[PDB]
Amino acid sequence: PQVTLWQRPLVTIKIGGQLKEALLDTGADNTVLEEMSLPGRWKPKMIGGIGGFIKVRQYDQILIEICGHKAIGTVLVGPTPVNIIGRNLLTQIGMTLNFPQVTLWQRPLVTIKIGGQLKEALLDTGADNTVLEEMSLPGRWKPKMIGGIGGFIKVRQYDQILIEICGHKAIGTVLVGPTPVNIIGRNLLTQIGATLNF
Ligand SMILES: Cc1c(O)cccc1C(=O)N[C@@H](CSc1ccccc1)[C@H](O)CN1C[C@H]2CCCC[C@H]2C[C@H]1C(=O)NC(C)(C)C
Repeated sequence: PQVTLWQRPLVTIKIGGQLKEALLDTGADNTVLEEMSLPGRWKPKMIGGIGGFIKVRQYDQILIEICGHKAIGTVLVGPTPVNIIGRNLLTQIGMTLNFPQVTLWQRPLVTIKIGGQLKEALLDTGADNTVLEEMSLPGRWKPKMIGGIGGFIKVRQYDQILIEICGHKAIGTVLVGPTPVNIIGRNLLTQIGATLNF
């Protein structure tokens, strides 16, 4: 299965005897599931996203069958609004990002050029939008608000912005705000021909 990114990359997963839909998320280090019944021991953990932090129950060595491929690893359970499969499990199912091929044992970071400036950014199949840390951009913007796993942040929305992502040019909407990492989301990933393969 090669997966393009014009829509959210959702898969069916089977975990703890239950069927769920989950988001293949190259932008997430961890795997976080909405509140669900999981058996066994767990440890309290705290995880941050765009917007702040949530408390989660951490379960180790959990079997999960992702789109018909089995993996065992750590699953976090908490107040996430989308089930997300993060890199700790994506690597186990041989997931790659293609546009160069990119494995997922490390964060898929790329160099971008935008508004004359060079930045590092995360290729994030779990993000609908592109969000960049505070930076000087030219032109008008529109007040906007985006939600992450931790809640919401205020961003400035800039439309039809030119970005060169790993030497491929795209034009699209970029959001600017208090994100801790520069995020290249699906609105731009599609333009550089990014696919998810496993
Ligand atoms: C879930 C997770 C981890 O377990 C570990 C590290 C980060 C994250 C995490 O939340 N990553 C996010 C990118 S934002 C980010 C923030 C800090 C570091 C790296 C990425 C996801 O990849 C995308 N993330 C997946 C998903 C998270 C729960 C809320 C609904 C979406 C929201 C979406 C998102 O945030 N979209 C933006 C437009 C705001 C970028």
